[PDB]
Amino acid sequence: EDGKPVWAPHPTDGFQVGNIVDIGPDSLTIEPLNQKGKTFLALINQVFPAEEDSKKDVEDNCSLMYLNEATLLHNIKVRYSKDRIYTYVANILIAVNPYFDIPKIYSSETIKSYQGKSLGTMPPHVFAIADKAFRDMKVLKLSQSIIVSGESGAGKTENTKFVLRYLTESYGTGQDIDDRIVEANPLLEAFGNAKTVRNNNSSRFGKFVEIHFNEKSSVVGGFVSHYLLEKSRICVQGKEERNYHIFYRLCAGASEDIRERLHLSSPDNFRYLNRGCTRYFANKETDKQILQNRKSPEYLKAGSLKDPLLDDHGDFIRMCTAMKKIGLDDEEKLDLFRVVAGVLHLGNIDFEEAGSTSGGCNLKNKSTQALEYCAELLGLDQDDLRVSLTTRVMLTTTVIKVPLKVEQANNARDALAKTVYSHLFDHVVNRVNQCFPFETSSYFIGVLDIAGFEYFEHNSFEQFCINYCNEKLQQFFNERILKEEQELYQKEGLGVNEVHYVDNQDCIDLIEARLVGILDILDEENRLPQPSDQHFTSAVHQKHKDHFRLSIPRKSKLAIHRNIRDDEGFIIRHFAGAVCYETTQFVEKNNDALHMSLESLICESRDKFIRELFEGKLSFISVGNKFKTQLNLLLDKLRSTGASFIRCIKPNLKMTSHHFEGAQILSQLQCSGMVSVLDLMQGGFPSRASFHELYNMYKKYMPDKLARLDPRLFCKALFKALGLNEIDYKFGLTKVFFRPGKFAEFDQIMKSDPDHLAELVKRVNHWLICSRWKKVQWCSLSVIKLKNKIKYRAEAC
Amino acid sequence: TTALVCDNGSGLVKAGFAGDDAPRAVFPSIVGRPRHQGVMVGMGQKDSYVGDEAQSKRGILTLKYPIEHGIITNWDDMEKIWHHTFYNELRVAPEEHPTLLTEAPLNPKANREKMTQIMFETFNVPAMYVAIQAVLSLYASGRTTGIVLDSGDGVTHNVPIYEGYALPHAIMRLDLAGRDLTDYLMKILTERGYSFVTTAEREIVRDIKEKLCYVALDFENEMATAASSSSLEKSYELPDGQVITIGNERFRCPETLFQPSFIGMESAGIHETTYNSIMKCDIDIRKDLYANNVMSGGTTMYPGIADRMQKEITALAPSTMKIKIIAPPERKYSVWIGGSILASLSTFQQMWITKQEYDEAGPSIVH
Repeated sequence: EDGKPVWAPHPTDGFQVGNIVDIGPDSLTIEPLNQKGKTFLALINQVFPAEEDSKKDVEDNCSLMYLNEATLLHNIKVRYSKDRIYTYVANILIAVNPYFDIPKIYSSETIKSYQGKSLGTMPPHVFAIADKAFRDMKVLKLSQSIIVSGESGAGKTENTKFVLRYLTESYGTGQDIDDRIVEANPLLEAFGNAKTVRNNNSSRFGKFVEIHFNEKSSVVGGFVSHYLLEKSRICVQGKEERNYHIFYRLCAGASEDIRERLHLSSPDNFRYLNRGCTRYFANKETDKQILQNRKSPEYLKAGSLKDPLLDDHGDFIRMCTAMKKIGLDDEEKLDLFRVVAGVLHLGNIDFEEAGSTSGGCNLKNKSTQALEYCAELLGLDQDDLRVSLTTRVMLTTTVIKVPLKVEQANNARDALAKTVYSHLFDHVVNRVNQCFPFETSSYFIGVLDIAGFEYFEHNSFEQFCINYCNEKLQQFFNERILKEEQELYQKEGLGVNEVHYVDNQDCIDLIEARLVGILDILDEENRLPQPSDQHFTSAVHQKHKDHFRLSIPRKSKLAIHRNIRDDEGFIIRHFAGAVCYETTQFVEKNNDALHMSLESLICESRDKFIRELFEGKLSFISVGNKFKTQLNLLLDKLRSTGASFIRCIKPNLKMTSHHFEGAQILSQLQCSGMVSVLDLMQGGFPSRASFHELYNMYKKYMPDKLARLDPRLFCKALFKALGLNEIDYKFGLTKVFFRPGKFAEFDQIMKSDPDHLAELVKRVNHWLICSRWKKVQWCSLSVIKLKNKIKYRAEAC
Repeated sequence: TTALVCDNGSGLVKAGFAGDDAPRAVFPSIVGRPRHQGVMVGMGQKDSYVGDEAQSKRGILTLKYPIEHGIITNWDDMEKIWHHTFYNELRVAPEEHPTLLTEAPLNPKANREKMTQIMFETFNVPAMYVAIQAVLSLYASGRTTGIVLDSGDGVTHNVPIYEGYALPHAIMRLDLAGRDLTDYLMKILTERGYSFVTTAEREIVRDIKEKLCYVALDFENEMATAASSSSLEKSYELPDGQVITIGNERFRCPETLFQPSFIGMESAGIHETTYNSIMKCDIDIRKDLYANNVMSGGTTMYPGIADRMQKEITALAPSTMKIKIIAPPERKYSVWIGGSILASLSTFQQMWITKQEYDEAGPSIVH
């Protein structure tokens, strides 16, 4: 409406206040409220209606008159300076990290205050989700799941620890399992956590820490499960990225009585480390403790990497302290270093072309002493390993050896490193689960923590599997939100109603459908006698010529993406928008070739620790299918349990206390799927206010007679007086529900003509006396029917 | 944004932004469809390969130059040249830059209109202009007077310009050099028993036309020493391992530029077309057309030019007249360095034909 404030797109704050002083077909001439005369232009989809009272905050976001992402951004801007870091959006908890310890919130008196209290009546906190998940376990007769997203530094580690604290305090009577995850956190900071372009410490796996509950409601055990891993990162990294952190912390923290036994050298030597960044994280004090022979030329030129918490020299010490606490001796700790060092001496093995004698490939002469120092770490013979890295062993039933091509041997040598390190991380997790064996199993409350929608300027194959994992989790997110709203309307007595659902199945079919999907073409290209990346890119727009979820790079508005040639990349639209991916090295990173001749050699090792790691047809196997198959084992498990979605917000780039950046927070609202769920709720009734809320707001505008009434009869009389439309306004059980922009329309009816409103209250005065009679008459008949129940029941005792 | 100078070569299409060094993309203009059936199953094959890829895939395609005798074969193939050039070589969208395009002098109407019109609707450039390749070579050499030579495979031209006005009455277009020199070389290499008749193989002929050929000081005296036992032969090596030894024909092929009677065509040599265009200009101006004779185009890069041209002109020209023939290095990129200087200057920004003005005016604005 005219004259009414709208939100305006301001680059430094996301949205600010502003008014509309001219308009065109597609654009609005926006004049800011605080900066008059600045008068810019904005499009129809870039403006949002603002509320009249903007100085107030709400605990529950369904109490807003205008529910959008600009009024959600202003609600968590006001709450940030009131130190209210938790915010209730239906079944979604929005938690904002303050980087400081707030008083009394983690208190045990606070924990027993929340215990058993109804929902929504207590202030938002993370203990109000954990108490709800215990009650929607035992009552429901179904297991539960807490889903934690967000980027690194957003508080997703700290929110996980408060969940496990509440279960071993409020309901668990004893069981000290809570901090055994926390105490062996540096093991997963080495093995699983790596370095990405926008994050220094990022988890690259689906952490599923589950807590077993028995039928008697006691904590009987826990279990840690892991899903996904970046197979490519193990052997080849991007620009300025690192590999996993155990390949830097072992290099930085190793002593010289360990270096003589593992034959370690500086990272420049090793091909699985020199591709990316070789620099260590350190501080001034630990920079003095790093030995000269551990330093690479890049380390000499550019020095240590700066982080306030990461220290690759000092956290190797706090890793080996944690291996003493968890359950590992020094001999078993050394065997977890012999496997890591064997991977480093595998990547330097090169393959030339054979001298016409029987076809195939042979090893290079510069790779001879490098094989001798690697085969004793793997427990195998150097003459048998040379055959196994060059031949395809089969039978004619004699057993023949048929040599492989040069490119197939480079892919098979890196496939051994993507198999040994894959089973090594599964051995670390299984060893940790044997340090706290569960007593029994029945019901479970687990925490799924994984990285959010993460993307860079030029996206890789590693980020393609992350954004594909978040799209499938976005499908299940909106599926659980629609089910909660349909059983809210029924619970308030409004019954069933039609709501429009948004589908993303066409984006899923684009990526993973049989024969036509992007991952299906990628796995087929490996089978060709000559694989290409130009043939892969052209095949995507061969089979998918139409569709809106996919375009050419030149169609993008961004200049950087317009420099990409047609056969060098593609743009795939996801829930968080249009994300471009380049296709160079995509097939190479997907191609894995672990075959019989090498799979049945590392299992046959003379070393015993190596055989413990590994517990015709198919040759090259299906590599692009393992990423779909492993994810389906988690999605159907999430469908079998309840869900508790906790979205974690990072408020500023520096990660320092009391700083709000609305050009970085708004980007995480649109990359969390929060804005998508607010679009869904416009289809229903997004604005709802309890009877006590509408009594505190509107009693001053009413006559003194109407003001004397109780909140439910005050609202019932007010709804009847005005004569409101039944499809727009709905009278619930504890709340009044509204269609979009009709709580706002309601607020203007109360601010309109006092004499007209007084006359409508006069006209409903007979009905109001009759309603107030029947209220006390049927309440006295209620006490008499409960007196007749006490007698009827005690007649059968 | 930065303006883009894209030269409609006869060769050898040339492309690079405005200023200040050298072209970014140069490639042989060829489009080639695959003449044999594929059996690989990928399939992985393109519908039409452009250069450079069509010069790496010789012998399985049928090479077709899209511009022949100074005029384009069809705009269906020409659009693919343009699309390939902007997108997969230069990596730029036409909506980002005002462009500068080139043409050939004495080219039939309505082929500048149809070009301009199609390019505005297909590529949606915000502004454009079309300059003849010969005029641009004045700027490249830093001259303001002289006769300008745009000589590419297979149309040469002779345009006289005087400080700083052009003379319409003396403009000469010869369809003589260089693609007919390529065809003639193939006809006198068959005389030594090497059969290169096929379209792909014709490119190899073009490559030996570049590297091994030379111009004589005097034909008759080079022919005399050819009859002698002393070797003029140079040995070329061929992709299939063959060794080709050419001698006599080595100086015969370029000499055609001074004697077209070798091809049997009636037209007169560069020698005489230079003189006869000068002697179609007014008396006072003739004085400064001599000594501003500027050669341009890649087909003038033979070693014996310009000092053959010099000796021949000095013999026909009036006695005691100062004659210097200007031939710098890099003549193949002369045109591009010309265009670069032009499009950077004020006020020529306002000489460009912009889209709104073109939309109102239509094809009649061109001239």
